[PDB]
Amino acid sequence: EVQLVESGPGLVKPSDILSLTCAVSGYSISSNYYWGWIRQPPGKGLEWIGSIYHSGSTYYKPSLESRLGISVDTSKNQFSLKLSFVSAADTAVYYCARHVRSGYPDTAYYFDKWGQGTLVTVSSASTKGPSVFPLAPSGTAALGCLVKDYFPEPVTVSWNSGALTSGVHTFPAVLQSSGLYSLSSVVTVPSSSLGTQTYICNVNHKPSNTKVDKRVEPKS
Amino acid sequence: SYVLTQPPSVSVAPGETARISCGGNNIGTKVLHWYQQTPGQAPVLVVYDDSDRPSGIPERFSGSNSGNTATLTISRVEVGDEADYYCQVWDISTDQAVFGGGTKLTVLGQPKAAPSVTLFPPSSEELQANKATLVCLISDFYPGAVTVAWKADSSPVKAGVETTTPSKQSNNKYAASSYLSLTPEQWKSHRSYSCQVTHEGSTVEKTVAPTE
Amino acid sequence: GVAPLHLGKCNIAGWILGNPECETASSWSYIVETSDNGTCYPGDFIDYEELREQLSSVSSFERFEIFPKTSSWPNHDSNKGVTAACPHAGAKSFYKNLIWLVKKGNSYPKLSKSYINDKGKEVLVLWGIHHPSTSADQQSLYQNADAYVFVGSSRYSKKFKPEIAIRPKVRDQEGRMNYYWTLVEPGDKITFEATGNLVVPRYAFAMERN
Repeated sequence: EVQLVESGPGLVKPSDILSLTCAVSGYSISSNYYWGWIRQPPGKGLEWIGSIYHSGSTYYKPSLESRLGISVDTSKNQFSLKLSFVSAADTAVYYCARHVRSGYPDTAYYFDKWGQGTLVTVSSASTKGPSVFPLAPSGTAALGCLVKDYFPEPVTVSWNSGALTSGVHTFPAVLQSSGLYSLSSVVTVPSSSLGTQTYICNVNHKPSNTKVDKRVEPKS
Repeated sequence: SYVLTQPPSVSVAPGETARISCGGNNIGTKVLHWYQQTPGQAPVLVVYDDSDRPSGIPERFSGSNSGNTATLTISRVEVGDEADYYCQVWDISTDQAVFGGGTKLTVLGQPKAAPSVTLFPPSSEELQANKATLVCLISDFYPGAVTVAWKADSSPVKAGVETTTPSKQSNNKYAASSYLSLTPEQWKSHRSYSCQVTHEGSTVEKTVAPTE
Repeated sequence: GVAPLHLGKCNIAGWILGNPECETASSWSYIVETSDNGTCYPGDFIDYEELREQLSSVSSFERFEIFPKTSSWPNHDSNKGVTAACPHAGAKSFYKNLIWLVKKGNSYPKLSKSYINDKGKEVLVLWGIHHPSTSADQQSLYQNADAYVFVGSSRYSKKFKPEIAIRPKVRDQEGRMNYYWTLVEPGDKITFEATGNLVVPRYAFAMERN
């Protein structure tokens, strides 16, 4: 019922500032909770970063304290993270989470509600948006979209603007020797409904501002 | 900073009991919380305040902090329980939350499942741009390893191939993909191309050919 | 005329509150003391001095459970009241002779528990008042922001109220606990009333001064 959603750039150059916001819905921050951040580099463990109370009191990880700021905006029901002077060591999926006070006497907090997370890559490499090609069908037929040659991760795919979810399988990306990624998303549909219906693959790659929607029909 | 130590791995047969320990100096003096993370998802709180369960969490999950390693205990393990499990405390002397390094739970005994293979030829749009990619999608297989071989007609091509490692699909099976980059002339000059996926000694093959 | 009471590495406060580090007799002529393991949870011991003089020489001394832990507190959590400030063998603990009451579920209903002196001698009763660091701590522990505590007898009467503030960290604690004590006459009733912040007596001591 309480939901949290992270946003901000997915690509940051070294020495710049990583900025994120968490929008909370369904619950007012101005309430008896702390609100904070935990990150996870790809394939590694969770690392707690810091937290804030609506009054402004903060807790920061000691090793990061010199580079960290956290703020809260109760009027928009959100809070934000700023991590300064970043390097590749700061590449991670960043989660925001509600911090619950332990019922025990001594100060202790645990994290009961979490956002889905957002990836931030810290790199000197330029962004590249993907080229998107349809993967034509042919009872039933599997059809899809090829999302080719982008950087960095991630790319989201939806079908028919989210009207179509069942049977959708968006595959983990391949990282090519070029340093670029590619992925594919496939869905299986009644063959009979290509004459009368419409399947579109929506691809968004935020670091390059790449909104692309592609109709998958069958070749002539 | 305070250090929490977990074993990297625990394996268990279905229906048996898994125990995951979390060591720290005088850990009995701190309260412990535990998180579950399934491939592809945010962590989920399974135990807080050493031994309490959030609403909705199966009674199979319990925690302890007696003796001097704390423990997450999972009774009657189900395949759906495969995940990374993290312990966490709050260090009052330095005002920060600390996580352990995580433990991967594997459930043994799972039956072999052959891969489903879908192979797509290059799109017209891509051919129009003087490029060509064959796309081999491999899903729903267990255990998590395959090898992929490609053929041009009946000959073996190795140049231009990129294949992912397999990763867990949250239904606990695995997925992988393989891409073959060709010139449009190579695509058109052969009768067919095939993607052959070998899994546990068995090969699943799909073939595509230029349309005209 | 009696051997002294040796408190080893403890002082009187830690011994009598039951600091877990502090582990007997029914009589002694004086107390030998050292001043480190006293009140493991930081705060003030009210009229500590009179308690020392009062305990210096005694002829009868029995510890008894004035309020049984498993029977006295149906509407409250009598299990969570432990801390790292008061450790007992690598685990978080608390004074053996007190119970730190804490809300059950998400409500702290009014507490009203009484005891009548049916010992044939003066009974020494101790207790504490907990003072949380933030108003957020006050709610997580006690639910009620207008928490009050009353303790009464024929000779003792006092209402307590929590003072919420950030103290400097002592044994990693920003909150404080104050300790009180009174003597209950042989025919006397002592009543406790609380909407939070009350550290409850568990053991008390039947005695005779010399």
